[PDB]
Amino acid sequence: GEDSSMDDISAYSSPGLFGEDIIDRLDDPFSIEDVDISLDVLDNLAPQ
Amino acid sequence: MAMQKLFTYIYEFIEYRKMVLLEEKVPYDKFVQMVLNTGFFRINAETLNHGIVSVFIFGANGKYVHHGGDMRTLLTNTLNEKKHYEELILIVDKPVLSKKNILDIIVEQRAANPTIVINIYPYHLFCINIPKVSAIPKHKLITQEEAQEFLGREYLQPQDLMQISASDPPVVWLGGRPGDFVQIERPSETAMHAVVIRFITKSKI
Amino acid sequence: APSIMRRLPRKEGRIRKSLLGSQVWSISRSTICGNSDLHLDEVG
Amino acid sequence: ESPSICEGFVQASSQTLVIIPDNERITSNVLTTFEATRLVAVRAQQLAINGSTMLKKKYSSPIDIAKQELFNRKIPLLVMRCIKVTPEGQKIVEIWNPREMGIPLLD
Amino acid sequence: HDIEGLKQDFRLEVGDILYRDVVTGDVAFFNRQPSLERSSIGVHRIVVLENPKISTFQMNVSACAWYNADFDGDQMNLWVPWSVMSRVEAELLCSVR
Ligand SMILES: [Mg+2]
Repeated sequence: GEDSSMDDISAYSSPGLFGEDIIDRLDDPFSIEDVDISLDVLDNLAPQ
Repeated sequence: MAMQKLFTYIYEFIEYRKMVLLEEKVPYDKFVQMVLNTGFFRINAETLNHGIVSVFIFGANGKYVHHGGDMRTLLTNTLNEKKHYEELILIVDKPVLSKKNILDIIVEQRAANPTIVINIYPYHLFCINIPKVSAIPKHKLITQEEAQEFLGREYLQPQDLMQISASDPPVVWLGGRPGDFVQIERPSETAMHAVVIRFITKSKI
Repeated sequence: APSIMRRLPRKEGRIRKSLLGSQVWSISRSTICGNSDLHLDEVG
Repeated sequence: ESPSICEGFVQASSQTLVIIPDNERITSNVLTTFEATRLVAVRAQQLAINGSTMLKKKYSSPIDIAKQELFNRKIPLLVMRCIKVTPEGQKIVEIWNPREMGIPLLD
Repeated sequence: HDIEGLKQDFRLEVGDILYRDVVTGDVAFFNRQPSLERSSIGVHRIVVLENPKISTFQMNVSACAWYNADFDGDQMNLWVPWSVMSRVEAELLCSVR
């Protein structure tokens, strides 16, 4: 009843977020996954 | 009120198909009560090919659209009538199209009767003068020889052309069988109306 | 380990990175800047 | 069974080039910018590898010589346009002449 | 052959390929990513800035509308066509005009 040896360390990292069990599979509407730009060229996507 | 609209526009459709009627036209009241009691209103049309086309305006929730035995009986006994029977048309309610058993009897009698073509249409095809609708451009069926000339000039096999289902409302009003060609005069914001030729494929179930 | 099939999909996969795009030689990149004395079809 | 080859008619039947008669062609008689550009590029590469030309005015780059050959109608190439792949193994082309045909802007 | 190892060659045969530097007047492709528009890649005539202290790509301001660019720190890839075929195509087909 006090088995700190076999303890789910996955829960030691506390679930500090509300919707963790729920899974989202759709494309995140903030990523460059389907856009094609390289680094230091992402500066062209700056404001204006 | 789809019954009255259907009643007027089916006869307008028969006129549009350039067919003559074999009988006298009953009024709205007799049509609707006969539909309600019998379950169907049967309309006979004769074409210039001297073929006979029969239309069956089924009731919304009658005895005939629910059980396949009676529907089978109607097809079997009506198709053995000695008319030429170029084409048979069934006009049924919209939710009936999803009901499987009616589609099964339709396809079974289609396979059993090869030369006869059977199509089941929803109500909304014949609740308006389809060729007179503003949003529908002018469809017309080009003959086989002129379609072949167009293809040979274009070096196109018939399967290359854009396809149009034989169940398209303008094609249904025109009477387009699958495998035939329909010429369309579509309004254009760019070229001020243009002509396309579409291939008629097999209809929906 | 990434198997054979894992190499294909996604942006960094074989297709969307090596096939639909490519890295090239003899190409240069730099910051652009204005030059009012260049023709519109000229680059400094 | 079989290693996808024994029944594999992978070898496609050889095609015969059918050239549409000069009075039957129905494609444009003016070079599209793509076709003119391709003609100039092919001619200029071929001058780079060979060097021969029919020009009177001598230029210092094959690009200029090929461009003038297209403009002055002495480029020795024929744009052939293919419109079919018949199941009968019969490729239908119509061979056009860049010397007779019109030339787009390109400038 | 490298050019610094050819102190005794002094001869270029007909059919030899020489890789010369890009001089003013050469055509070059000029691209800003993302390449959304058809005009995001175009060909500009090279103007070589022989000032060694300048390292930026310089363009006319009115040419920014092709690439939707501004000079707030944007970077644009530039490559010079070296083959004859690509040079012909670039000057005849992809020119910004
Ligand atoms: Mg910027």
